[PDB]
Amino acid sequence: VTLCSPTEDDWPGMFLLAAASFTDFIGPESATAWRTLVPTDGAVVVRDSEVVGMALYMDLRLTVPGEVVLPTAGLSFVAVAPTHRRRGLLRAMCAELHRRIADSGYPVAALHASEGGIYGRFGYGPATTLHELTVDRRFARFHADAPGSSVRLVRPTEHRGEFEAIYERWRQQVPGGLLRPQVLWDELLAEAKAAPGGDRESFALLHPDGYALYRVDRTDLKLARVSELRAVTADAHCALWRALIGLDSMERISIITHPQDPLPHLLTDTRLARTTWRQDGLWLRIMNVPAALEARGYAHEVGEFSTVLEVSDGGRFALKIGDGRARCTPTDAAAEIEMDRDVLGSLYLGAHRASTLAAANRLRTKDSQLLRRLDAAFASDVPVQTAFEF
Amino acid sequence: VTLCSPTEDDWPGMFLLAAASFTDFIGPESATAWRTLVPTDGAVVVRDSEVVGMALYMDLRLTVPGEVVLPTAGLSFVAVAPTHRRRGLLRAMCAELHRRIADSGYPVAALHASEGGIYGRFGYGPATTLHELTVDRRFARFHADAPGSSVRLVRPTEHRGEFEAIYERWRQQVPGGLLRPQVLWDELLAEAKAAPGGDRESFALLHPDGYALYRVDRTDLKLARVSELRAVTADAHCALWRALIGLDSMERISIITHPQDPLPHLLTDTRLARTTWRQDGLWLRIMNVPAALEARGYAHEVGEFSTVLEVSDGGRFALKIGDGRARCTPTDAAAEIEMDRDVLGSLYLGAHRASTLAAANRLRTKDSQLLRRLDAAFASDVPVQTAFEF
Amino acid sequence: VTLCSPTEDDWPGMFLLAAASFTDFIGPESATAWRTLVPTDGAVVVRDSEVVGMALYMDLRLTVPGEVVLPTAGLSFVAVAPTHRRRGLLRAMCAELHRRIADSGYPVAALHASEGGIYGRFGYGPATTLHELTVDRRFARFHADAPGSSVRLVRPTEHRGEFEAIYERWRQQVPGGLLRPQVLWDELLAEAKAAPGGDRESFALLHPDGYALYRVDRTDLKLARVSELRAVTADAHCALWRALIGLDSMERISIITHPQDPLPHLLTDTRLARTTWRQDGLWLRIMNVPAALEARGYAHEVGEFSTVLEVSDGGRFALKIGDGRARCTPTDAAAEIEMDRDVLGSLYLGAHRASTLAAANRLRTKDSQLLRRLDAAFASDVPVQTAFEF
Amino acid sequence: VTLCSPTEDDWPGMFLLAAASFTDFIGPESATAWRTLVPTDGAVVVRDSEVVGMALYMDLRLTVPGEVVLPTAGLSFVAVAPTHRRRGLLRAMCAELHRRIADSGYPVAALHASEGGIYGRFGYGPATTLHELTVDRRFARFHADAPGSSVRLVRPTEHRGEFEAIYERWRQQVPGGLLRPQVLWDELLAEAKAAPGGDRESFALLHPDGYALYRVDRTDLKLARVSELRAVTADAHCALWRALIGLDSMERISIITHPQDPLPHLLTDTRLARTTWRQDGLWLRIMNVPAALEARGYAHEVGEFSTVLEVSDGGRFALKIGDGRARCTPTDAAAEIEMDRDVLGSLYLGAHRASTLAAANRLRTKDSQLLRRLDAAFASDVPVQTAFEF
Amino acid sequence: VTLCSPTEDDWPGMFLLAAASFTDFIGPESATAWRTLVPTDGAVVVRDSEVVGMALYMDLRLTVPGEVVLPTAGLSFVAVAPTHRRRGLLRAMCAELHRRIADSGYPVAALHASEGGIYGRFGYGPATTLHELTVDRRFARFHADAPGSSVRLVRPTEHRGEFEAIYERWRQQVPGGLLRPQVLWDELLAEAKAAPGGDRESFALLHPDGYALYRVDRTDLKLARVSELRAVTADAHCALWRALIGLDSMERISIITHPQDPLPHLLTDTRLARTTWRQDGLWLRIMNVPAALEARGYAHEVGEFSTVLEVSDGGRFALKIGDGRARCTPTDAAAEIEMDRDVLGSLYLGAHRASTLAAANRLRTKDSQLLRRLDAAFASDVPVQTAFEF
Ligand SMILES: Fc1cccc(N/N=C/c2ccc(Cl)cc2)c1
Ligand SMILES: Fc1cccc(N/N=C/c2ccc(Cl)cc2)c1
Ligand SMILES: Fc1cccc(N/N=C/c2ccc(Cl)cc2)c1
Ligand SMILES: Fc1cccc(N/N=C/c2ccc(Cl)cc2)c1
Ligand SMILES: Fc1cccc(N/N=C/c2ccc(Cl)cc2)c1
Repeated sequence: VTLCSPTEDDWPGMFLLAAASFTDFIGPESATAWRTLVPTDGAVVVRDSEVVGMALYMDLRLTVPGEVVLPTAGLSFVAVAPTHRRRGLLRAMCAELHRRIADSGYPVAALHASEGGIYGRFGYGPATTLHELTVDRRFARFHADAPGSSVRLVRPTEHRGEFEAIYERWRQQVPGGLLRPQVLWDELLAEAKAAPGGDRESFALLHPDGYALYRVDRTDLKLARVSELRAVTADAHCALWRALIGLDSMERISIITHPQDPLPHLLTDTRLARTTWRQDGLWLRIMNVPAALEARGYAHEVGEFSTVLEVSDGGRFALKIGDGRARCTPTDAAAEIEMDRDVLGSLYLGAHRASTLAAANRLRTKDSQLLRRLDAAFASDVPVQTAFEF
Repeated sequence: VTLCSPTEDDWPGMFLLAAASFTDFIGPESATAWRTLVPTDGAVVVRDSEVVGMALYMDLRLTVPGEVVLPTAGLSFVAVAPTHRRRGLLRAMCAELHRRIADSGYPVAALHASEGGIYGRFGYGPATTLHELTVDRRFARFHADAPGSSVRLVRPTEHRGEFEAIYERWRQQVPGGLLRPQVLWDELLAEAKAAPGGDRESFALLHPDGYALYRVDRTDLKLARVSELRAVTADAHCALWRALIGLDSMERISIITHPQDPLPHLLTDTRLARTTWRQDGLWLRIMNVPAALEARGYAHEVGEFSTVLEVSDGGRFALKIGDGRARCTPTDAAAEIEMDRDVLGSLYLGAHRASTLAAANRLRTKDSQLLRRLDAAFASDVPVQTAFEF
Repeated sequence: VTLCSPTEDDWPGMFLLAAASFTDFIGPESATAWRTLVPTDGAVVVRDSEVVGMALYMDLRLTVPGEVVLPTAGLSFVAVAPTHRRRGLLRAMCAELHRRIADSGYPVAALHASEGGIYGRFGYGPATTLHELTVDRRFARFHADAPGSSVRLVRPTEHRGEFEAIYERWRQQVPGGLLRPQVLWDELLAEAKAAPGGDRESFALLHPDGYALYRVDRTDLKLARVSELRAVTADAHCALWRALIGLDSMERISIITHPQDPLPHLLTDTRLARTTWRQDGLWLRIMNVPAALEARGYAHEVGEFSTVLEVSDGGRFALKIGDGRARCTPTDAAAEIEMDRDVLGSLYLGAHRASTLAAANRLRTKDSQLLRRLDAAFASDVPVQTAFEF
Repeated sequence: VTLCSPTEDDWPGMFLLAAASFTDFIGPESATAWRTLVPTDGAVVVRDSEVVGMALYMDLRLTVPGEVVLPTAGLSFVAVAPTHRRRGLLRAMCAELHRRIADSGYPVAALHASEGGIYGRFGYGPATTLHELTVDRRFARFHADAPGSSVRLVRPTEHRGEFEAIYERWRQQVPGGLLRPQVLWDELLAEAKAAPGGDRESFALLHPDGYALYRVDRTDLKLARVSELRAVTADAHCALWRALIGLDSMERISIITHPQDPLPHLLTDTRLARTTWRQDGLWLRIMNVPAALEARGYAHEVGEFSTVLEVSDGGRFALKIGDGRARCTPTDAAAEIEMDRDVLGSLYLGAHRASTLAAANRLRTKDSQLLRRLDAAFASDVPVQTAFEF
Repeated sequence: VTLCSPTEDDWPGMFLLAAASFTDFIGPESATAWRTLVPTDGAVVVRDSEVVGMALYMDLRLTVPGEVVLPTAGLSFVAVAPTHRRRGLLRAMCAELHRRIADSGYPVAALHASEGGIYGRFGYGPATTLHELTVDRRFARFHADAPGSSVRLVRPTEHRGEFEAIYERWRQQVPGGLLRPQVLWDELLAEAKAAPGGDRESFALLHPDGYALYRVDRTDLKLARVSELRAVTADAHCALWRALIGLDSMERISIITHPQDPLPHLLTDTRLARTTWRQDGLWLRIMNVPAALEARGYAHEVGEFSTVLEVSDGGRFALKIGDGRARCTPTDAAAEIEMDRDVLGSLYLGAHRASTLAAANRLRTKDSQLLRRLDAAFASDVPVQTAFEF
């Protein structure tokens, strides 16, 4: 077995392994669109002859707290043949790509995890939380205090520009926001079309400062699934939910959102917005600890403090945080905080509290005051969301 | 119809309405135990003759942030006869009890809500969050970093003192903690016994600094239900979960816990701790805004700030927060923050962020800096939990 | 094998066959109560030694159209041992009991059928229709036109006399009404008590002119099952349904009622009263055609007409109907209407239209005018209901 | 918002609202076929610009008791945008169409209801009853008395003329019968073809005097669904059911039929024809009370009687019924019967008994004899059925 | 009704009856491929005009114990119109085909049974056993002793020759093996392609001495269905299962195999290979008892013995078995063993033990030693499998 950058002659074998490995395989045509986001030397294959291993990264732009956009290496299309399990092919491919990603100058790498138990050992920590809400809309009444017709029912393919403009503003402002390039808008509006023996037609609700794409479930005809809701203002978010609660032929609206979604609070009965499902969203590997920690903004509310952070096999740093900025410098001084790289990725967008990871002993300190200060500093003012799966 | 304090001759009619209104009716004997927690003039009945309305409060002790214990009026046994719906009996009973609770000097009232849509209009806001985790324990492996035999499998009825001592420490420290009096320990250890055609026998796992009570589900014989886990140290919490993952005849362990429960982080696969259910726990009505706001501790990390808070039909106050303390004084100055009483109850233990209620417009301010400061000040260092249903 | 009246020494063997044959076996004690309704020579057993066959009838009083009460032989406790199937024991027992019932002077016999395919060949026709309604009471609003507190939530065991008085009036007026004797009231109010690992406690709703007994389902705790609703006036029927829709802790009320139950029409949305189940109720065998046909009242609206009815192996009769009365005399004149005895039982209480049985060719005539006249004459002004299972 | 007759430029916006409002949207092509049944000025739209409201009626021919065919306005394609709920758009569209329908000279309007709670307030009463029977055909044996090869298994597209001739006879004779025009036969035989990832191929059973179209369920491969069975004679109805019980690879045959369907009576076990579902079918609004009441035949069996009927905000009439005919004349005399327009629609085809609506107080009289006379007069000799959904 | 060989003008009517009779109808095109396996005079139709009955046989080659290949008449496409049940059409068609099959010189006929109760009376006995195993592959670990990359994940359409070569070796050696002709390979690799709204794409696992075709289930996306696994060596069978347990995105692998499949024994936990389903596979009718009994090999382990076998209405034979060969000669001597033809078919491939059929009295002897000798002689060294459905 040998690991190397694939040739144009290797892609047919990679599409075969993809088809066999991913039930949601977008297909060779759709796969060729995403491929435009893979840089030269962004892919590795293992050959036995035939492709038994593959992995690649895409050039992404990720918004982190303080509205800072980081170049981000998005790992995807990671697959080992069922014939070559337990031969260390994933370890070899991840090591080679991480070397390339580091050398290329990416401060962070990211992925969506097929299973929860794989990526921790390679330094990835779950950094966003997906939260399905199901609304029994038959009972939903808006609170007297709820804002709000500004919303239009439209065909998605006829309003691409308005969606792109809204999404662009949304992402420049929401931790977890990813730049969505033209090819991914092409793929999005193609999935909006009804499929024979497949998904039903998608509709859009369009506000000047928000949109929702939804479709009726293929099997449950009383369930509407919101595939995407992007609102830049509270007014837009409320107006869009008023329109969705107005789908009078539906019993239930389901959406995959984030834990801080205000929808429950718009209703007289908060319990009507049931949390039916929760899962890790985006995973982060901090490739360069000082660059990552210096790049993001921190809470202005916490006062200036200094400490020494050790990342296991990742460096030891003098960390000074004040005025919502951090300085992270090399030091041999005694560490006051110790954690694995994955734990740092989990703190980085503010989705997990340092005191919660401390309680599990994923994060060790002898100063409870230092823990409270970390919790407060790494908190995100704007709640962290999940842009789109890759 | 007339509203008045019940006589000993009214309780038989109240037990009848209870039996008809609550499927989980503890029964007259168990009801007589809880009754020892109802003060003189703690109960109202509506008579037509027969009892068609009832409501009472219990004398409770609730822990709020900064380990402060407030006398708390716990509303319970609230029932209107199915024959007397839509006649304003709940409004009349709640008004009479609130008058008594206020006059008696309780700064806060609390309840568990049979439905999510009733209690908001009477000034109650959901203040804690219940979070069911289900662990597929067949796959659960502890992380290298997880602490840890210190734990003993014991019969609950033979270790009441150790449970009472652990629970007492736990509650003096956890926002949401309630003093559990002797009669409620009597009722707890009676529900620990197996019932003919009912619940199976309960076992306990006992650590010096923690316990878990669990029982196999009556129908699903591969499901263990943890009725209660109280751990005062992280070591205890980990040691108890090691023992529960050691129930090798079970497929699944389920527990009703809080959103900050560190269990997911103790495992190599965080996803094995699935969130199967989420709901409002304790509801709070702030009876006296200045007394409540001055009583709790605030985050030391936020710097001193001053604002003017208006509660709708509940006063306007000069609110100064610094050194983790608040001063709340009467003022006629322009309000910078406005909200209904229920919203204040929802912020009070730190389970809901002011910026999330602001996004739903349940909380109005024109200062984004003031919002960030409120979020940070009302945050609880120790995560808010739910002691026990009443 | 021999067929004979059982001895007191045969009843232990009959209780064994009962226990093995009927999963709902009331038990020997409850069986001894019903036994007080079996006349001397009301029972047959088949012995091989051991009881392998049994059948009995009870002395009942059945209300038929025109508020006429007929002495009725109620067949019950009919069982053949699983060891003696396909040996003609049911045919032999039914023949012997029918001989006794005829000789004793009963104009009609009745039963509830364990299966739909057995009793037709012995001359029994399904004569009432059970109709389960399930109400999603969360959506139920009463119509502006609906009548209507007159209703009290009460303990069943404390209001036996009021229930007995209401039921007695109800039955003297409703085709299908049965006299309920004291022993069956004893058994009814014993099933009202909660059972360990069994049914939950029963409540009653009591109006001067109606009652409902209901209990929450043992498994579905959001379902209330109405075991019995007897209303003598429309006001009572509406008032009782207002109270049942007021069970605010329930999602669904289910009742076994009749097809003409006005409940759907009391609601703004008739569709909320879903028909979840339909089945044959009481079966009738007309033992004496002339006595049965002369005993019941007929519709005053149909004008006087005469015809010749032949029952297959049951006689031929000159049938004259006018002024809501019939004269049925022996004749050898050509038959204008022909049908089997079971078909007559199915027409007798007015639950099945002659034109519907004609369409299936269970009833043969060459006169369409005669068919319309039969339909109209045998119609019941008061809708036919089902009193209680025996 | 403005209400007006749509332009050819408004139909694209109407198809969008249709697609979003009706999951069963036939599609623009199929929608263009039905459109040939909409008269000039048969449609209204509400514009904000974009279509947010629409409603139309089709020119139909409805058979009522006495084989009388009424011109009927069939409301369909009624939709309000989810963005414009609770703005009175349905009330405004229904008022405008009713004005047009009345002025145009239609004595009655009709619809199929998406929900049971909408159309009562606009004067529509449910007038037919859908009744699903499911037969476990493995146990089904025909009764000795059942009639009856006359039936051929055929391809539907090769026998359109025979189906059209049978349906035409059926409808000229069955209350609820609708003329089915050529475009609806085009649409019917297009739904008979198998769809990729959709419905399976349809077969027909053809008798000289009846047909059945059936198809195996897409998911349950042991269930046959009869989409349509039209039989003009009892022989045809029996012969077709013999053939359907002969589908030996099926466990269950399901059909949507009417409550008087004789199928149960053709079997030795009536219980094998289970009622699995019941719902309102066609709804009627009597546009002109005297014209409607004079147009239908009445039962010859009831003797001549006279009364005064008041319809709430719909007139008061001297109503004389005799010789199966009615005369309905204006009067200011005291009303003996009072009811809302919807109630009249529910009585009109004979599916609901006046005494049942009286019991719910939807229909008020102080004469019980008058009630019995109404019940008997409005009864339909031929049972009321449901032709096809529009 | 008349029975005769179909004309080219009868096949359209046969495709109609096929479509109506078989939900799995391959379709006219696929049906035309299989048709190439039907000899001249291999088909009968019954005409009323229209086809109401059909049946045909295909020329097959069946492997029986001792690696002997018998010409085999494979009955298929057997259908009676639902309009012509209970008229003896199946009896008439089976009698005509059996006459032709016998005259043509086939020693055995075979079929797959749509139901278990039809074919016994026509002399067919179930001769193979289908056994579904479902593996929870998340827990599956191979035993230290298990053999074993030799296996390649490949596209089925690119490796037809290798599959054909492996299948050919497999079938020349496995009792139940059928020659698979080119047209059936054409049909197999066409079902390997993904279908719109139908089955997902098929993958293959290819070893020098084995293959598996599998596809993910259309509904359960965590279930892989192995459509076919053919392994000529134990190494191949183990290597293929190692690869299938390596489908890490699946929870469950299901396969239809035989009762002696060694898979359970390859795992440390035999219980992980759950038997979820069992059914009769191939049915045999011995057309010529002496030819069939002399053709197969017998166990060398049993010593030479002689007996007299009577088949009910099928002959009496002197049966001598020794050196794994049988001589079967006509005799009028007293029968020592008696059985129906179907029972012989059930013994013939060694799937059913003579002592088990004796215990049910399907096989009568007064010699227990003779029974043990039959059991041992008819046993198959190589376990009997099921090639493919026809
Ligand atoms: F050839 C390439 C290059 C990059 C990514 C891919 N795969 N596409 C990724 C992806 C992941 C999840 C979804 Cl929902 C949809 C798409 C293929
Ligand atoms: F008479 C009284 C006085 C106070 C409370 C009560 N009811 N008990 C409350 C309660 C609530 C929930 C549970 Cl799980 C268990 C118990 C009855
Ligand atoms: F010994 C006897 C004499 C008469 C009837 C019986 N059985 N009781 C009948 C019965 C039938 C149905 C129900 Cl729900 C409840 C009870 C036993
Ligand atoms: F443009 C128009 C004009 C008239 C009716 C329609 N919609 N078609 C009605 C309809 C209703 C139910 C079914 Cl199953 C099938 C079809 C569209
Ligand atoms: F015209 C003919 C001639 C012979 C057989 C057939 N039918 N094909 C048989 C068959 C049986 C089962 C399956 Cl899975 C697949 C196919 C049609």
